[PDB]
Amino acid sequence: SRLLLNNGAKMPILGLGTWKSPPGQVTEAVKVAIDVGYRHIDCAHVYQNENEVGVAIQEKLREQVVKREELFIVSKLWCTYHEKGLVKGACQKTLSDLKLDYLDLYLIHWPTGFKPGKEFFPLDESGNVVPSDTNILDTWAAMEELVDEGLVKAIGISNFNHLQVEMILNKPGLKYKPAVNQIECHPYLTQEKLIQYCQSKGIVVTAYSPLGSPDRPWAKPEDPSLLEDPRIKAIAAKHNKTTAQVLIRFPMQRNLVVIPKSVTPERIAENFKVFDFELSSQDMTTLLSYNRNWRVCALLSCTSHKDYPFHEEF
Ligand SMILES: NC(=O)c1ccc[n+]([C@@H]2O[C@H](COP(=O)([O-])OP(=O)(O)OC[C@H]3O[C@@H](n4cnc5c(N)ncnc54)[C@H](OP(=O)(O)O)[C@@H]3O)[C@@H](O)[C@H]2O)c1
Ligand SMILES: CCCCCC(=O)O
Repeated sequence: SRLLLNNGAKMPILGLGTWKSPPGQVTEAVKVAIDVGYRHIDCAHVYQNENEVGVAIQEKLREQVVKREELFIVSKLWCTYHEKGLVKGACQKTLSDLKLDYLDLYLIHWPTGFKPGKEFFPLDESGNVVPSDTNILDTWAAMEELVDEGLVKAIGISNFNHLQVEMILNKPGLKYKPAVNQIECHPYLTQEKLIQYCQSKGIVVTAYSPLGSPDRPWAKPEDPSLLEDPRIKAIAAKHNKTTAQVLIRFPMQRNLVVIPKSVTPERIAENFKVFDFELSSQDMTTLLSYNRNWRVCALLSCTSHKDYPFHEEF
């Protein structure tokens, strides 16, 4: 039900994702999620909906449905806020929108730093992303002081390859180890190597886009669909479960935290009924063989950035 982090905290294995959840639909989505039993919400400043998520969290807290210590709220530091003096400000903005006084986990969204400004993806006269000269080590030192100031209980990373995680772990004077590395993971991108590396170092892995993210704005009609994969449909039918329930249970049995996104009440409910069954070792090994190394989030606009994470094997 919950995984132990290196800071002593317990992180709920199942969480509700909020990327692409419209401002006018997410408040109700989070309210239903909390009613259904979700105790973990994944957020980010760049999703442009934290205020509305915060409205839901505030209502359930006032209603006595849950107490703050029961919830595990996660947010992420965007690329345009990597410089030393901007990290605290970004964290505080997220805290005010969510209407909380601390986050359970704060992640560096991407290892790539962009030029500070109002645009999430700053462009030059040529049209490409403008990089910041900041590095991963300096941004990490700024995240560490957020822990020292009481703004966040744990800090982590997202979309960091193994060498980038290595840099943080080998940093002179390292005070706090990354608690979590949130990466893309599903049957078409199994990440066996990165997952084995992180887990050996005591870093919890959170699998995002577990259903293949069928609502990504860059979707194409010829792209493979996990939910419609006949091979996965067969495993689901063998268990009297839906394909989504199988795709959510899959990472859980690999000791990964999973965060499926949904704004639909019946689906939020369906995605929760994943604790009452088990996939056999055969089902697990079969699902792992479906790997194609297909990424939903490849951050293609930053392929030339000095800290682009996907050039290395893992
Ligand atoms: N750290 C990062 O860089 C990063 C990147 C990507 C995602 N994430 C996080 O991961 C979360 C989940 O990933 P994601 O949003 O990419 O997509 P996902 O969870 O893989 O898929 C979401 C899509 O699947 C649909 N869906 C949900 N449950 C379903 C069900 N039971 N049956 C059929 N369809 C279902 C949703 O539809 P409805 O909503 O219409 O129900 C939505 O269209 C994100 O919201 C975000 O919080 C993090
Ligand atoms: C700018 C849109 C960012 C959403 C994909 C992510 O979570 O990184």
